[PDB]
Amino acid sequence: ENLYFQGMKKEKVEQILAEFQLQEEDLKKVMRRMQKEMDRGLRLETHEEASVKMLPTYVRSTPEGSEVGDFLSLDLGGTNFRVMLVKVGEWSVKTKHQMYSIPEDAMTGTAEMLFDYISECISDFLDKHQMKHKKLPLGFTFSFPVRHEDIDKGILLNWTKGFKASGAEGNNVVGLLRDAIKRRGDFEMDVVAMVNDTVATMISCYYEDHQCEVGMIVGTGCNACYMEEMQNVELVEGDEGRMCVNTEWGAFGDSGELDEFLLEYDRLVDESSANPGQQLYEKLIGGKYMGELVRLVLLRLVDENLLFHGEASEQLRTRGAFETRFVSQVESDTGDRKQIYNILSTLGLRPSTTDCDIVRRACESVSTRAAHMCSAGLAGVINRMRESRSEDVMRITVGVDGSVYKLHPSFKERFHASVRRLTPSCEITFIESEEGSGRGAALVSAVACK
Ligand SMILES: Cc1ccc(NC(=O)[C@H](CC2CCCC2)n2ccc(C(F)(F)F)cc2=O)nc1
Ligand SMILES: OC[C@H]1O[C@H](O)[C@H](O)[C@@H](O)[C@@H]1O
Ligand code: NA
Repeated sequence: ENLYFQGMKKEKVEQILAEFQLQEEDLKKVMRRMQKEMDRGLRLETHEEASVKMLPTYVRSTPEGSEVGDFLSLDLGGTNFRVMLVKVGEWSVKTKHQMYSIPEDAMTGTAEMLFDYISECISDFLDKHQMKHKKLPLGFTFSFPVRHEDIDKGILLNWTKGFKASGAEGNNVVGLLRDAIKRRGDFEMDVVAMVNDTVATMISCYYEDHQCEVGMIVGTGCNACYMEEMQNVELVEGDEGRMCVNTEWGAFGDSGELDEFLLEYDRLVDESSANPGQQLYEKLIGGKYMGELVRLVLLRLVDENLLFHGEASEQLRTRGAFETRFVSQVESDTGDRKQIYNILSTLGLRPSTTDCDIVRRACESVSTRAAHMCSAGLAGVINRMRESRSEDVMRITVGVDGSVYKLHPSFKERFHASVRRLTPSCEITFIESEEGSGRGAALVSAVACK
């Protein structure tokens, strides 16, 4: 209750939190470095060495012919596994849907276990809606880096976001799925398309706004896709029209590009992750890591005797116990500290009013940096598109999905303002996808099956 000492503690906390600050000049440097890696990823000469893969998706502008009817859309990679029945006409409407929690033994076991579980979920969905005998074209949203040979054929480059199933990396993902369906043998599907989640988001948003040519995810992980000129897509023969490119920007920094900005907290999260040294840019933004970064900031403040009387509870010293959703909930607190108190009390802590305020500042520090780093990536893509299109003023729509962008109380606002400062002569409209994956994957499958 000594207000002079409370102020001195908050001042020391501010000196430590200041490390998270990124000036406009730092963001421009990250943006330019991102653009240099994007150029590298698209070229035949430097693609293999590029950290940002810029993977061709085989999704094109003006696809021509499209089929109508019932489509099954799958989604693996986000939160849980989703199966959706989509009706495509003229339009595209989600008619039926089911989500399945993936057992930990299937995300880190064998690819056979994972794909067997996926096939079991498909069998369950078809029974709940009496359609197992019906052979529908299937579209698969698969949220991982894939080197495509075509819309329905592509190899998994590597798992990300903690996935580790053996026997998948280097294999045709559509083949892994088709093989698992065949081993079960209680239904038949024509797997016609595979798309990244950024791609499915862009397409579902494009359906509502034809100026949408960028898709971005800020959920468990962070990535973006955009419509590139075919002349710039050196990995695909042809120079007419546009093709969607999956940047896989989460791997920016994997070649040392973010070294000067990485803090001790980033090094610890990276070292304890399933993929050390990989997805470094994603680890600064994604919901799989955000809460954990705050947890490590709190432990440093506990160690400096600036928080919780210099004592950390068993829960606070537990990996993953400071959930990303707590970061959003802390920053939603009205000022009375009730929401912050609840989270901290549940974590086995006995927080003071000052402890609550410090935890809020730690959350703001990590989430603001996530918003700012993300903004440099999106600004790099948009600025590159304006330049490639020889546009004086580019008016574009960005379709977005993911829990961090959608649910965090201020990330969106901080992110938009920073993107806008970095994108002179661009008019950017941001739209949130409404059941993004399913509709997007079905529209792609409708074209793919002729
Ligand atoms: C194998 C293959 C190859 C190309 C494609 N391309 C499409 O489906 C494009 C993608 C869009 C074009 C620019 C942004 C993304 N698309 C998607 C939906 C709609 C609509 F909403 F009208 F139904 C119109 C449309 O043209 N799909 C499959
Ligand atoms: O789910 C968001 C993103 O997560 C990881 O970055 C994946 O590598 C990427 O494919 C996906 O788009
Ligand atoms: Na090309």
